Amino acid sequence: SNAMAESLITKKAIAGGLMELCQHKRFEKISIADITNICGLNRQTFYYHFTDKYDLLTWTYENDFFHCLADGITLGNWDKHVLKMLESIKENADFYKNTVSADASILSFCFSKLTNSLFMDLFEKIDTNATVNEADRVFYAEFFSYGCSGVLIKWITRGFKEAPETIANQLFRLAKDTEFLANSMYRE
Amino acid sequence: SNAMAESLITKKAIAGGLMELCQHKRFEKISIADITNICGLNRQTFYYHFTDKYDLLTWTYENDFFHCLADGITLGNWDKHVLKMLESIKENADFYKNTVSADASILSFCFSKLTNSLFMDLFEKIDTNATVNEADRVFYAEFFSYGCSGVLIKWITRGFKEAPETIANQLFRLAKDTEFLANSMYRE
Repeated sequence: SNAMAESLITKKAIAGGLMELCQHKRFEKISIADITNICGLNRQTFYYHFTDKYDLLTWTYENDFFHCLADGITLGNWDKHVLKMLESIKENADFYKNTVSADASILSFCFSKLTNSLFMDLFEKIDTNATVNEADRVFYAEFFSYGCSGVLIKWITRGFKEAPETIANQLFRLAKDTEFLANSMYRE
Repeated sequence: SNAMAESLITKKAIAGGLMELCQHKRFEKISIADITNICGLNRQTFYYHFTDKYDLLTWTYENDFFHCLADGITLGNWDKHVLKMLESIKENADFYKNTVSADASILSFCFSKLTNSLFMDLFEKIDTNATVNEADRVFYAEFFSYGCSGVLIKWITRGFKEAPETIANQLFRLAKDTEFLANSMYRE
């Protein structure tokens, strides 16, 4: 049969292959054949799971430990989950620095979606009074999401210079500052 | 001789060729041969001016009417120059929507550099008292730059739905809000 070849296990092995190749080879130069070769699979197996290497990369980001951790973020585990999330990206420094340098828009889009939702969910915990209309919640959630991605991409692009805890505090600062803006529109 | 082939005129004609092709063909599918063909030039002429099509695209953004307008932005012409800048991008909707959809990180990087500098220059006009240290000026200039790019890329990606004047007001809002944050760090 084709049970194992069509399994989630194989699909995860393919993402793992990509991450391994990115340690020796620029993402732009990576081909499907390279991926199936290092994974010990055939081409038909690859195209069962993914349409192309950008679909695979998108899936890899979405199913990475950073993203799994981020979905379950509450206010109670925020400090711990964000820090853990950044450390996980750094543990895979080569893969991230490679793929982001090739096309940062893919990770940026993914991380912005997540931080946007995070902030909209946050409004619902702290604004039961609906003092902030939907237009302004959306505006500031997006602003927050742009900042989070800007900080993340920059950190990765420049080679993970700052400590993860330092980046974690910057992301919090953006959260603290955005909430403050969202509740200070009629300041004048 | 090769005077005209090596001129700024030819270089501008090449960027113009790219923008024309982007109206009929996805940027990913555009090759050098397509560019030299529509420009009526040869390959050796292209590589005199550019290393590749991404170098050309980067140059095209940098030398576009939006960027020329933006360099000369003061506070006195801000309202007028920003609006004009956005209208110019919309006048070239097909080219921008095409290339940004292919790789938004190129335009994002370009526009973030510009808005960052704009904001740092702004600090020098309004903070002679140096109440804001360099670390915090940089932090908020970057935050501002991330927002400006996020707004621009989104507007382009979604097909230029909002009026240019509406986007112009959002960018101003980000400027007004960032300055306010930069002067409200010890709020508690």
